[PDB]
Amino acid sequence: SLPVLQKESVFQSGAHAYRIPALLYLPGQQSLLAFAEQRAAELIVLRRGDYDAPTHQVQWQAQEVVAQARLDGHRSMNPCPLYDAQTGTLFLFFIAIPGQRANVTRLCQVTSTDHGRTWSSPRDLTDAAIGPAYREWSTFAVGPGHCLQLNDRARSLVVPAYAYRKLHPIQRPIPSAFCFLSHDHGRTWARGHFVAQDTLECQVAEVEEQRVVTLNARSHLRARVQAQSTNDGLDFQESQLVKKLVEPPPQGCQGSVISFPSPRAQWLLYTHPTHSWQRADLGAYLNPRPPAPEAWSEPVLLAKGSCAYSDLQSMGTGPDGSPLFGCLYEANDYEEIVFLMFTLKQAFPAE
Ligand SMILES: CC(=O)N[C@H]1[C@H](OC[C@H](O)CO)OC(C(=O)O)=C[C@@H]1O
Repeated sequence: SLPVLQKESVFQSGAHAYRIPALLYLPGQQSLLAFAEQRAAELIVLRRGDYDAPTHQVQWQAQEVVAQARLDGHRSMNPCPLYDAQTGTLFLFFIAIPGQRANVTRLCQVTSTDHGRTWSSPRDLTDAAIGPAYREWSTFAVGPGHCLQLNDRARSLVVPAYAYRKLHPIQRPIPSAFCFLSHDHGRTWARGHFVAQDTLECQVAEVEEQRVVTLNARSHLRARVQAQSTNDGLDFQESQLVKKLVEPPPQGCQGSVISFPSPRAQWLLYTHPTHSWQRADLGAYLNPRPPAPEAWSEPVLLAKGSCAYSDLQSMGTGPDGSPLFGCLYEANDYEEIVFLMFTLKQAFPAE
């Protein structure tokens, strides 16, 4: 497999089990925040990591529970972090469900002004963000994984998500991805329009001039579903299967996507299991002509063996001068969450 700068297990089964990773890079801090669900999802835990380039290593600090990220009598899950470059405020969106076909799922948000050391009490955004549609869903979720902040005038916040809709009384709820939008730095929220039928966990990234929001979602088909928004996430008109991006047997697996400075304005990177018959062999895919579906490359092998959920983060310029990437993924039959750090040069030397 591909040689990288670092490969370290940052979460592993012990008194508890860990799943559903989310990674967040803090530019001016040369630091990363690794989030995960702590299952008996009971709570959300976090680990802070400081990146030292000279040693090509991130040093991770002790694991700590995000105390405020919970609603009394509910389980917290799907950590979705975001760093506001405008205010220097950290956001952590998550889902809260009763300790135990009516919708009882809640959308929550906690914030930190000291880079994740301490958090505010949670804000239940459910009613104001979803409105009437709430009763038309069996449940919903955000992410999991890092969110997006657009470089539009308002520096809008974009939270990838999906909802199980009760479209027909005799049919089971059908999932459709969409984005929650805020144009006032998280004070108020709006529900964006749904992308095609049968789309689940997704992530968004912004490319390029025309501003385009690309959405990459998990589907129940043999390939990923990709959608494009030309109006900052409100509408995802274009939508199609991406045959080159395979989805494993059961009902696919969650994957991650980010944008990053092109060596030549931006390219896309995507990670997801590459075996067509199982969740194994984490692969990295490059799209040098985003968001063109046929431009997705062949996958490069990042990790052999059992691999599931993942999350990416652009970490700036790497030691070899090329784009540096951080990746957090579930491995070994969910026995752990591994942190992988590598550059574009290491993974796609021909590009
Ligand atoms: C909120 C929640 O339970 N998330 C689940 C997610 O659910 C997908 C879909 O909703 C199923 O119908 O899938 C998986 C999974 O390993 O496949 C792990 C997450 O923890």
